[PDB]
Amino acid sequence: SRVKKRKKYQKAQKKLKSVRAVYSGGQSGVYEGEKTGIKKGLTRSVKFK
Amino acid sequence: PRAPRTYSKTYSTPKRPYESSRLDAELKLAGEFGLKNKKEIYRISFQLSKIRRAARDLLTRDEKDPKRLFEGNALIRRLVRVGVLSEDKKKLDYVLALKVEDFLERRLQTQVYKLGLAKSVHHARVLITQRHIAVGKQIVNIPSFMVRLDSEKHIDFAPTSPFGGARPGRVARRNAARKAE
Amino acid sequence: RLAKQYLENLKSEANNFDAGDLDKDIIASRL
Amino acid sequence: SPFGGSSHAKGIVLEKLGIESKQPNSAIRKCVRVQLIKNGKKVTAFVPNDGCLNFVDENDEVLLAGFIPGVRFKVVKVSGVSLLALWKEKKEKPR
Amino acid sequence: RDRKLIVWSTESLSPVKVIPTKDRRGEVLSLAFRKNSDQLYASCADFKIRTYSINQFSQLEILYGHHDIVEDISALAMERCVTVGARDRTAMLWKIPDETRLTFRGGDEPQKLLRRWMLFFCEGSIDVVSMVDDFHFITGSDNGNICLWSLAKKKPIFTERIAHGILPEPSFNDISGETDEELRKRQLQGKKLLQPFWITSLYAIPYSNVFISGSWSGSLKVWKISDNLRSFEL
Amino acid sequence: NPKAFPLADAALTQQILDVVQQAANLRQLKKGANEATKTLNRGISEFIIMAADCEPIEILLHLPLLCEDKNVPYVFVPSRVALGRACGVSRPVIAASITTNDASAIKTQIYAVKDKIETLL
Amino acid sequence: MNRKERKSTILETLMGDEASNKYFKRKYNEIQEKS
Amino acid sequence: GAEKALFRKNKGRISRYLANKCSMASRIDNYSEEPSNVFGSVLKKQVEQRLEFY
Amino acid sequence: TRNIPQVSSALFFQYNQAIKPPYQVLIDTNFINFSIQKKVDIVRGMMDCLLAKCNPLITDCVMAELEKLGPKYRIALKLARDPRIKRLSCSHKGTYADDCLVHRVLQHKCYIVATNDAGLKQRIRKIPGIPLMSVGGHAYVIEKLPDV
Amino acid sequence: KSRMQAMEEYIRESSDQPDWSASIGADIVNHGRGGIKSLRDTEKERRVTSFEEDNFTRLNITNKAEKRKQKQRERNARMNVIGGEDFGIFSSKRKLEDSTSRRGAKKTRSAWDRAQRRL
Amino acid sequence: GARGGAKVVIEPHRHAGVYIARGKEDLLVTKNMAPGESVYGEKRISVEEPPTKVEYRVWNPFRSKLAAGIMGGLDELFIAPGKKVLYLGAASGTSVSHVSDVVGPEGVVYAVEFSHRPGRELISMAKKRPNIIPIIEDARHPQKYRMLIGMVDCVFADVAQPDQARIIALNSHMFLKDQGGVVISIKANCIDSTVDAETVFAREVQKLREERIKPLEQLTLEPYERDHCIVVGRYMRS
RNA sequence: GGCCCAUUCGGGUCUUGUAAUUGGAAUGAGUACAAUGUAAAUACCUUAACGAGGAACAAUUGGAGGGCAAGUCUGGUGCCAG
Repeated sequence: SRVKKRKKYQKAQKKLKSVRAVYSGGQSGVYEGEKTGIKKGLTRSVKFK
Repeated sequence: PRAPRTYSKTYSTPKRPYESSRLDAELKLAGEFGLKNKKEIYRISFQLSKIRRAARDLLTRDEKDPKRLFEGNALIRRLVRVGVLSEDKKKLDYVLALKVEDFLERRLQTQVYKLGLAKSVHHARVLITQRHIAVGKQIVNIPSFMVRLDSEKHIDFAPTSPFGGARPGRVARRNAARKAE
Repeated sequence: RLAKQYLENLKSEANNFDAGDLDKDIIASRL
Repeated sequence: SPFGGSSHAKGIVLEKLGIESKQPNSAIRKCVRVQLIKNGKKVTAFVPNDGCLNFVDENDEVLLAGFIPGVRFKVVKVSGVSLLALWKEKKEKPR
Repeated sequence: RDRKLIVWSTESLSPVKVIPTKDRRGEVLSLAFRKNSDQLYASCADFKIRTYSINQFSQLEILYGHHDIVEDISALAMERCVTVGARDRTAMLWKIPDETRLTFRGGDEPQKLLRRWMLFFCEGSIDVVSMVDDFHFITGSDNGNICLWSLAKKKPIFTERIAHGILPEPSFNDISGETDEELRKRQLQGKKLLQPFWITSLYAIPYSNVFISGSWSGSLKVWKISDNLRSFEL
Repeated sequence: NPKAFPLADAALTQQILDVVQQAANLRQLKKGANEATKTLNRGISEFIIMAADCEPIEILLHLPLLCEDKNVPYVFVPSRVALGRACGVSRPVIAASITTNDASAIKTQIYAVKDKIETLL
Repeated sequence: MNRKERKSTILETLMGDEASNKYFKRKYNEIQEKS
Repeated sequence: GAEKALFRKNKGRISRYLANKCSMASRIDNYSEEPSNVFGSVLKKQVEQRLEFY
Repeated sequence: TRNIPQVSSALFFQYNQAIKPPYQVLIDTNFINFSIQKKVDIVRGMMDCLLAKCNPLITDCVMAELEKLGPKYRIALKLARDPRIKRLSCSHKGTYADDCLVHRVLQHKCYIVATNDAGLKQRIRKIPGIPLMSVGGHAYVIEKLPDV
Repeated sequence: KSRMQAMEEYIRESSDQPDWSASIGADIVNHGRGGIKSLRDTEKERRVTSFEEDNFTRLNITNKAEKRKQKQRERNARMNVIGGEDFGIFSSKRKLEDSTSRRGAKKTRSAWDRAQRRL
Repeated sequence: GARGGAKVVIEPHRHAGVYIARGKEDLLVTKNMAPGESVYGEKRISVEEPPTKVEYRVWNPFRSKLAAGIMGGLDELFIAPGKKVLYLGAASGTSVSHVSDVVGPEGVVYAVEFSHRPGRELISMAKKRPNIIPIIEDARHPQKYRMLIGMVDCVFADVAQPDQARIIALNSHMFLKDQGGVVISIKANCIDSTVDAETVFAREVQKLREERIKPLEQLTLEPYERDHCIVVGRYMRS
């Protein structure tokens, strides 16, 4: 049972990296830019209503 | 015959095992702390709930009750000695502020991973159950061991362990003999 | 105050010669 | 209660009614008429499957449990042996 | 620090046995022979005390309960050795046969000491220890404090602060490279930089009323304990 | 006023030196002004401890620039020789750095001293 | 990179990368074969 | 200064040794309101002494 | 410009790892009323139900709504004004407290909701990582709180 | 019967005399399967060793008496003791006040009796 | 990635005064008021335009939390060309030079700092930028440097103190416009480490409501920073 | 290519997949020489040698979905549906 839950948990972490950004040690070395690209009009801001 | 005996359960099933939040909580907890099944969390939750039930009883009592100062300061001393309750927060409302992951952090598995003796919680567990971890002079093989501060200090590899200075394991000497032969 | 008040109570709840000491002494002379 | 307070019931297998039915694994294939040993009231029961209909034969003891409408009962053992156990070839039916 | 305990013949200094500590972190730091006995006690940096019998050329037992490297060990005719663990700041006695432990801790804080007065330096570590008696012992800390202990009381019965004095203040010509002297003087910060001498050595003659302390101040100080064993003087 | 500011008092120096030895045993200690400098450059440090009695004190004021620019709390201790003894190293030490590790066994007591350092500043 | 690798366009540097060329070579062959 | 050889196996050891000292004396100049040459002089003789050892 | 709100960093899938003791609860108007019906006093009802120190919090809309109820519900208004009940300011035009609360719990994942209104419980249930408090039977009940 | 555990806990801090602690590894019951002995277990055990040494032979445990002294003493453990510190006394209900209360005949009963105690 | 010889593809951002450099990598980029030099060792683009050589400076989201907010996708920013900006907590020109690049020569950036030791670099950076004015003073006491500040369209707060809401408040009443901009960077560890990250942010949004800021949006700065968000508001004195 | 949300259309996110190959270590159940233990003996404790890649030294239970034939049946508005 232990290894199954281990594989499930590392599986579960990944789906959270997909849904949302997470901190992964921050910048490591020289800044190489946005790897996935910058999108002009997509705002991920949370608007106070 | 002679008098029978009292024994008690260390855990209790939750009210509703089936909230998705609940299941995701055991998933996070077993993954982070390498727990075998849900019985360990049921045990820890039961024990913590008992402590909190006592603590709220004392918060109910008026300050300077003999019962209150007695029972609560005893609780604080014990929770400090197990290492869960820090020195600077010796008061019952902070006893009311604990969370189970502190108790899981006090599990010997967590220190074996944390101190650097093991590269993972599961590696810590296999090392412990395999008698490679000694608390001072004594070999311990239970991951659920609750480590004290003074016991936290003295975690090491056992003298009899191949990693602590004993002879190489069966595999090493077997391969060495085959290489020589 | 209450801690002491417990202490006198135990003292109350709890020519001068001890039978056991006399038994230990012969054991020591035996030693 | 279906069994008058009991959880299970004995019966004697009288006839496999749908044995002639054409469509394989049919619900009508699936029904067997069983006479309760308690009171002589003839009733019908469900089996696990057309393979498990094949273990059951007439005049053998069968254990019944609550489950084509009109049929409320399920056969769980035959001659003191579990049908599921026979189906997994984990046991042999005693004659 | 070679993680070995080599026994030498007194007459010729020839090696007759070598006893490894069998620990990577087992550097020997203090050795104390039981008085008028063949028992040897070895305090190591592995946070353990190892017990040997020299006539036996064998290791006997390992003792545990220090919370930091064990710098000094002292023993008398009895098997009640005393040890100090440096930064753990705990003076400590053993019974080898029972294996049980005494824990002694100083517990002084400059805030109260200044108040009851109304320079005191917090103790950093206990580096030296010597047994004046089977029931009494003394220790020296890195705040210049030498403390008298008894088995009856966990806390010190008597303490003598800044025994060896305060270290010389750093020179103002080296404190900073600024030309103006007044600029350099501010870097001295008055007297908040000043620190005390450490008690590098502390030895008490067995079952006597005098003991000697040592440091790099340049003088050996001899102290005398009171008849009642409640205080001492220089 | 002094370049040596803030300077921890006798008590606070003790708990800080408790951090350095225990961090040293756990391989979470980079000691010295030079290797203190990189840890700031990589942003991997909780805080940098320095000695106020250094001769000259000048040789460590490049570090606070990096710390305060990087919002890293810092403290000075009166003695370098005492600091070096805490590093587990046979020589005086003028600067030291505790590195960022939420997976460390001593997280709590570091963050304990963290809060007192921030109050001091 | 060296001055020799610095070029006028983004494009022609992509050619100087041998790893990019082999990656492009292999897939075109697969795409033509299925086509 | 490794592109124009400002500080220039044993030769490299002096360069790194001098570089560490140069990184030092830069500090004493920058963070002192009126820097002096007293520490620079004793810093250079230390470089000098190292020179004859190697 | 198109806007896609982030999912809160305090939420692990559907488990909220931020709400920890002491808790903060938003009180709806019905909850004070139903609390009085069951003779369940406000603060202990969370203490015994949740076994943690609880910081009750009421909005201006809820304070406004309790006031407009009328003389029939005086004790409900008073009880909202107990000192241990803190107040939450609002910067929006409407006094409709239901829309005010859903925004806050949508907005921020550190609150428990205390309500029994039917329209509200379904809406908040859809919001992930939000515990729900309600009064039923003889004492309060907490549905979506892993720590219990 | 009068003794209740935590009053001695205060005494130990307020005694100002050391408490004779034992070694860290010496206190595991059995390889971790049984937690650290509670403080009580270390006194009742030493009563046996102190009681064994003089008599010069061991004490065997009767098959019957074994059935109320071993399990429950270590089932209270897994139910109460966590890391070798007892938590059962906390849940249990006892009249703590009576044990400390000056119930002995030498108690304040009239104004003079308490006036004597000031003197 | 962005290696010296390669070429990049620079275009405007949604927000005025901000640009994006496309290519194999996407870089948040803005122009240089002082071409030919970098303030904190940041990397710079050169574009030949009719031919004059215009230069641009890269924004690192990890170093600058404002740049992290852009990557997070802040909906509306009051910092823009031709707007006065009053930036608090000016450790150095790591972000002030970037905030300057947005406002342009027409605007100015009012940089406020407390400690002297960073101020020397802030003053030196201010020389290269004729619009940046360093006001090295305690932001807890705006009255000390009311002498120095003409009015401001937006106030940005980089100050990491427990009482930052009070610093932002006192500055906002004195200097901010009605309907003016307010942008604040929050580190829950600095304010209250005892309670979770989130609840601190709830409390911080509260103060802005009592001293008359209507707050507009918050943005957590993951993956660039932990335990952080950028709350943006409008100062409604009415 | 993997994953997440969404009745609807679609939208959101990035180090991933192996049903691929390969290396050296650790040790438990077992196979067990001894002593100890004891009226003797069993058991307990301690302890030589051997003991893993399908680590075949081969734990289960329950549920949800598939898909395949020169295969079979039934009803149809062909190549469909059950």
